[PDB]
Amino acid sequence: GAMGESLSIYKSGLKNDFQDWSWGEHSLTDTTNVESGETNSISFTPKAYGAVFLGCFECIDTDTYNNIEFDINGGSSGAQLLRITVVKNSKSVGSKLITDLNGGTPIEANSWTKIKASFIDDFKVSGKVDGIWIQDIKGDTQSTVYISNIIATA
Ligand code: NA
Repeated sequence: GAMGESLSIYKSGLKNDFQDWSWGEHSLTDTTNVESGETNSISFTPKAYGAVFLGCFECIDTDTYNNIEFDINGGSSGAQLLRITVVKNSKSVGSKLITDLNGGTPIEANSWTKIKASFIDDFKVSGKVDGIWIQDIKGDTQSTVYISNIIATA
């Protein structure tokens, strides 16, 4: 197939053997803010440097997928301060601010925004990736965000 490959990580539920390694307070089965055509989202109240961490040891090979993507809803406030981190060889190897990945715009409140990061361009990483995390960097409690359609893409 000439169409670029894709690998679902969360689509109304964990897919393709991805595991919930999160340490922040969150739910994988939120039904209060859900994209049309989905049934659940991941809700995450960013606080105390917690994170939603979806892992699968060496499951994302950059010889097959160039990017990690997800849809995020800023909830009541939008503009959350979050970092996206890629894990390789069981260690964090690079981070980007979500506002940066969003073209320099804080994520909009009460609406869904596509976030895309290139493994090579944004993280300078290649080879086999073990997971991705979305982490609070404020410490102080931020308004809840919702995450949906997490996918690795060629
Ligand atoms: Na909705």
